[PDB]
Amino acid sequence: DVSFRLSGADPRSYGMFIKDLRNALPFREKVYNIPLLLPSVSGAGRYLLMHLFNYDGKTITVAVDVTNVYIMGYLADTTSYFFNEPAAELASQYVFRDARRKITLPYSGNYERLQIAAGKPREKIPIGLPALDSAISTLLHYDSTAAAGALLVLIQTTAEAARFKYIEQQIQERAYRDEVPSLATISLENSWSGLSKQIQLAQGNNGIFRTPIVLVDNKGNRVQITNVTSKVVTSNIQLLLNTRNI
Repeated sequence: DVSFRLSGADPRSYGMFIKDLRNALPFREKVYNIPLLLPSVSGAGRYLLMHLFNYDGKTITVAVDVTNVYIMGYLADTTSYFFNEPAAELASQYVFRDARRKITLPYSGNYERLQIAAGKPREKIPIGLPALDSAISTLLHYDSTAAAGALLVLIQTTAEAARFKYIEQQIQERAYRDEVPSLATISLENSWSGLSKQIQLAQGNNGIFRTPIVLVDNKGNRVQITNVTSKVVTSNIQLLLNTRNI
């Protein structure tokens, strides 16, 4: 399991937790030296448990699917909460089996659904380590509208930072003050499947992408990634979604 404590957290301990999260995810191959996540894992082994403590030391346990880093559900005291989607319902067979009650959240866990329930697009939600502290405190007290907002923060500060070194650095800069995500951060989040697929397809095509991936850069707009020598591939993306799941 991996754990992160917000009391005394600074950019370095957060960097250590994100390194541990990447290292807990299984892979057999590296494509262009990036870990390629497995196509499927059987049973309970498919789920990684993250223990997160807020500044006051209260905790939630989050279950992550190791083949795609998607958050399935979480445990707060004796209640488990799972997204309303089939994969999270399969995950409930393996994790948090000692929960006294199981609540299914009224939404699935993708960004479109969560932003509708929360009432705000995530360009307008501040993220950082203070925001993660607040997100953990909110999840301890069931409220489905408030939980959608907290889960948008939680997903971006754990799963998205594990997938892209740029987003981990964005959160390290927001260690003591939250700030809404840059447009670059939103584009990267949205492009992980696409980028993962084109890096895999570039093997056997001399490192050239079959279809270019367009991102928006940090200080402006539209840019096209066409091959694996790009900095997004060499220095940024840390994990690849297996094409068998795209």
